[PDB]
Amino acid sequence: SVRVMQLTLGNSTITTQEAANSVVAYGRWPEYIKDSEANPVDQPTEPDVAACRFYTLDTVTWRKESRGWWWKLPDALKDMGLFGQNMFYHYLGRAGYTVHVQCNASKFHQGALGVFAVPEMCLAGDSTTHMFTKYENANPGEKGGEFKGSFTLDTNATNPARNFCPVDYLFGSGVLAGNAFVYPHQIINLRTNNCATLVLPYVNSLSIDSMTKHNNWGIAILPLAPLDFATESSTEIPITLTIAPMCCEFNGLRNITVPRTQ
Amino acid sequence: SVRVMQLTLGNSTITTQEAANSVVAYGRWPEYIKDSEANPVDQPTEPDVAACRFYTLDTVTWRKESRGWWWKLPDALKDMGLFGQNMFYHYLGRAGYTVHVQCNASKFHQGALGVFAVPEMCLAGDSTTHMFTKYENANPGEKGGEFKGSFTLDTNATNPARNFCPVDYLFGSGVLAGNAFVYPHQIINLRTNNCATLVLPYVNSLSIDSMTKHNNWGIAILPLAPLDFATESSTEIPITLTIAPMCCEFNGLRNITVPRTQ
Amino acid sequence: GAQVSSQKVGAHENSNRAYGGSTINYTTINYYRDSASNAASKQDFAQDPSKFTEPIKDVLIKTAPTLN
Amino acid sequence: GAQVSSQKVGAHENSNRAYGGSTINYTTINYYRDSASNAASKQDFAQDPSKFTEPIKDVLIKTAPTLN
Amino acid sequence: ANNLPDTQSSGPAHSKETPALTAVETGATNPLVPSDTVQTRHVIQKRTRSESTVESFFARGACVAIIEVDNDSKLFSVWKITYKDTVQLRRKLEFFTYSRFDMEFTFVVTSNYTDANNGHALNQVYQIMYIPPGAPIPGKWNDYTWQTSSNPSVFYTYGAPPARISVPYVGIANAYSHFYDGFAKVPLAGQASTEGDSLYGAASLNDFGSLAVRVVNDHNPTKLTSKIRVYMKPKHVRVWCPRPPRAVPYYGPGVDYKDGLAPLPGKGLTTY
Amino acid sequence: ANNLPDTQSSGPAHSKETPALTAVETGATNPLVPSDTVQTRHVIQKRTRSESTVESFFARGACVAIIEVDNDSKLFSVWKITYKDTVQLRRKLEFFTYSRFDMEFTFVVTSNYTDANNGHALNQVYQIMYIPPGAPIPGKWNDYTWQTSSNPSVFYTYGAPPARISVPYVGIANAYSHFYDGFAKVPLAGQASTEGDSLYGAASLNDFGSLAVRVVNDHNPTKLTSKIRVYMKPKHVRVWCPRPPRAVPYYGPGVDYKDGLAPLPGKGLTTY
Ligand SMILES: COc1ccc(OCc2ccc(COc3c(Cl)cccc3Cl)cc2)c(Cl)c1
Ligand SMILES: COc1ccc(OCc2ccc(COc3c(Cl)cccc3Cl)cc2)c(Cl)c1
Repeated sequence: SVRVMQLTLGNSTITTQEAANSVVAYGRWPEYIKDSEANPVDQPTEPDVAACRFYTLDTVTWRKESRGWWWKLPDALKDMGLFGQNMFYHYLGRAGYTVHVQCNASKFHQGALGVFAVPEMCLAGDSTTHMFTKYENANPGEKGGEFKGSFTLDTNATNPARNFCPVDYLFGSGVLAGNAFVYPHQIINLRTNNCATLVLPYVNSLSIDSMTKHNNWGIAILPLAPLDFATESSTEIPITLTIAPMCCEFNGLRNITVPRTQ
Repeated sequence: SVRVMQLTLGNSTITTQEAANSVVAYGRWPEYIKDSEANPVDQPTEPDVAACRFYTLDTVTWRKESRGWWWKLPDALKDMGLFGQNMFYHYLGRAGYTVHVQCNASKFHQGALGVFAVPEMCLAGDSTTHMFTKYENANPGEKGGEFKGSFTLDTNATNPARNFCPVDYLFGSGVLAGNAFVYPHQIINLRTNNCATLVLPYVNSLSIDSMTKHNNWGIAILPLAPLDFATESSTEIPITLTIAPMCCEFNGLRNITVPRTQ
Repeated sequence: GAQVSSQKVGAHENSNRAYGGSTINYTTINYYRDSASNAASKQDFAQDPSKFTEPIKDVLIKTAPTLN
Repeated sequence: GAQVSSQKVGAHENSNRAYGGSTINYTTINYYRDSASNAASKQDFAQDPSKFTEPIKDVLIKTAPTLN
Repeated sequence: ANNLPDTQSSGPAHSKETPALTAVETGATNPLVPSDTVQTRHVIQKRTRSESTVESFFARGACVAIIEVDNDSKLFSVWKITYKDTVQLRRKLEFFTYSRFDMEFTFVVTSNYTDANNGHALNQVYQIMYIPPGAPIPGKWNDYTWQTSSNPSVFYTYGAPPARISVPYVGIANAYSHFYDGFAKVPLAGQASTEGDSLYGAASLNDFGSLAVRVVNDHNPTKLTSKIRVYMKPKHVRVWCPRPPRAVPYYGPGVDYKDGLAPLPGKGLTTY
Repeated sequence: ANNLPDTQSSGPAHSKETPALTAVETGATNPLVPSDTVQTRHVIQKRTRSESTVESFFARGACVAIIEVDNDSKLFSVWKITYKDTVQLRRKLEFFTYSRFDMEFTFVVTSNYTDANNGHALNQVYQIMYIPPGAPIPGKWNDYTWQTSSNPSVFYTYGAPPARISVPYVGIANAYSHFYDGFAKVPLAGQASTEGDSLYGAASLNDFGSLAVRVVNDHNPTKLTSKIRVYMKPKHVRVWCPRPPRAVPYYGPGVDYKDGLAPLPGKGLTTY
């Protein structure tokens, strides 16, 4: 039925008994580069089962006060097994994804989470200096980031944070959040479903790019209807994020990249 | 399924996700007068969409102590939009109906309502004078009336009430209520359904009659199993009644009728 | 090398020329070798919004229950 | 996409060209896609004034009595 | 750019099909039409979406720059090519993530005497030279760079109809990116913080080069100023991935915001 | 736009057919021709009604507005689009109740020095921007609204032949109404008199929007004034329901009158 599914990729399987169908972004399933759209001339590496499998990133907790969370792809998976290895050993890389967000509660809980997949999800910074966010802050990895309820300008001139300041109702980029529904999405309304499943093809203005310099997709999760339970002002339910890269192919092998951190 | 439905008449639509099928009284769907059964010779008016649509009468509240409610048709709809206008402008009128009773609660509530559609639903009065109920009292309109737990004789000779005294277990007419199941009906048992839907054809010993002098159908709602909740001696759930006239045709147009009131 | 297309006549004159003939056609000829120099033809097509309106994996009917 | 119509010659020159040939025709070609950009053809038709002059239900003959 | 479907007449219903009920959690929009929830009549639809096609939406010349030159270094000016110096065209382009089109540039040139009662000059001729990223940039209004042996130049005579030229799709990618979630450099472990640092959301330091404008006539002591307003129109348009439009004021070339963060007015929940 | 019928010869009569007698009470006009009441000869008719066709009657550019701008807020002006600012075209259009046509607008631009012996300015360029009802109206002769990324603009260089553009049938109804016997609002029972009140015979508060005109050049202290005379010609014309023409002077946008109520002169009943 629309509600029961099983996803198998490599050596990993995911089962769900409360789905609300699955979304295939823009109606496009991920695919490899065709010869007619090929650019780099060298033989690509395609790890296949070693990289195209389900990786579970860290679990976040939803509370009445949560504003939202965000992650960047392939960034969030840079340290994930052999996918991360191939990402850093190659100059160029390409991949699609199957994003599976998990969140179960009970029949006496309420709340709705909007799960959006955004191509080129550029976020707003914290200073008066334009495009000032530094690489280390823009790429948090598997832990991702969070949305805020208001904009707060960083004034420390001696030691600028050079970080993002994504305000939730402004979708972290100066647009109204209610219009974010034009992007592939699903809603995890506690009275209806457990999860949200989105299949994302590779989207870019090029056939292949640098995975370290460029993040193709952004995953934004916003509480559309806040978490509430029985009468417990105190309520916490975890949100686990499991993502699997698809049709990975890398070009331009050399020595490994070791990016600067923190 | 037997449980999900959508009814569309004119510019009004009703949806339900917890139905228990629908009853078509005597297996007859409402229809217009055929030439072989026609009586008045003048061209009829058939308002169609302007009169044949869903009209929501006033909501009543069910409590542990409720004895029951009743309405008369076309009486309850006499002030409803263009249906009421056509009713009063014409000497003769005919119509069928789609009665949709609404009552939702929760999985921890109990109670069962018997919804009966009675042709020629004559009710008992309050005095020793036979057939003494006056026109104004017999025709309450959209607010309808209520059943009582016992018979109480009106003794004020100076100012007789000239009203009905419908005792519930006597079905308001001197017959046992348990036998009222011989009339088209449905039961709204809180653990099973939200509503009751009955399609009533025009029933009478004539093809067309005076809608102001005569009420063709009566709607009786009796609590078969009283309302009860968790441990709240205090419980109230509303019962909304939505009715739509069908196949309306009127004959004998003249000046408008303005009946005496109160 | 002339391209002859027909116009979508809005307001019609009290003429038969307003309803037929070359009088409701327009002529075009490209003078430049580079396609960039060309004007816009404006005979543009449409498409199905489904990729945005219903990017669902398992296709569903509006009459039928969405959650099944 | 050229439209070739003939002119209604008023004053005639002492030529045979004033009475025949392409010399009494004029040529037209639309350059714009929108019909609004077009000039007026001016080959406009007429109609019966009856809707104004005789909007009578029961048609009457002038020779015959109007009031009958 | 076509027709809309006709409305078919629809009568009453009493069925198990309920198109009015749905579940938006799936991520889909309910494709209902009037006849699904009310009784409709047959209407022969004659309206079309001819003017809302991606092409017609952009088929307008929008101002992207106002270059100024004072013919008394101001004897010449340089404008770094961009669509972000103005807000109107920028906001329309940003309804999409990627685009691919040709461009038509029209130049409206105006000039005037600064002094109401002083100076005089003969008719001016302007040279608008395109300097592709890499070509030498003029240091003086009359140095060797203005020979344009390879750079495309446009010589405009004051008073003539606005100059106009077409440019093909010149991107180095398969489409123009309106948004680039990345950097041009990756800072490597071990290098000084000064190292490997670049702007967020920036690609090339010099994407499309710039325009160098000057008056070719010998300057007279007279005080004169000229302004070249650049209008650009995307033609032969294709766009990908729609995005919600900009709701708050722009704050630079990025998606940064600062000032008008409260765009919506107050309105009663139960007030019509 | 065609031929007239020939006159057929007609001889004497002595019959029971009397076309001369009629009864105008019916609401009809007696369709007599000369041969009905007199003896006629055969005349081959060569006259035609080519110039009185609805199209030829309106095929002339009529002045509908004179917009003025003083290049020393007058640096720019706004004209609410209408055909009622002038009387000549208005009176011709009002021979009919409804109309449907395309429009051709020609702009004649003139300018001059206010001072006979002072000031000087270089050739002016004008921008005529159409602001459709809803679009932002310019507050300054140089604010962001003049970027016209979507509004249609016309840039005219002084001295060039008059500018000219065509506009399609833009009505929201199936025809333009020259007369509207109604209101835009219905006052409801119970509401304050201030409520539900609107002008008699008025439809939208902003029917067709307006034109914003300005000189693009930087203004010099010199005193200059320019005037843009707008000429409009209905082309591809269709008209419905004839009406008697305006006999007394116009008094506003409505059918209101006040002054020249006695249009006819005196003449003796028996004076030729
Ligand atoms: C996504 O939106 C875009 C993408 C690219 C753009 O600019 C690309 C660009 C590249 C070269 C030239 C050079 O064009 C010119 C030449 Cl050859 C000669 C003279 C004058 C000009 Cl003006 C002009 C624009 C703009 Cl403005 C918007
Ligand atoms: C019944 O008689 C009528 C009906 C409508 C009329 O005006 C309708 C109308 C609507 C838009 C425009 C806008 O036209 C323009 C444009 Cl796009 C660009 C530049 C200049 C102009 Cl000018 C002009 C006129 C007039 Cl004048 C008479």
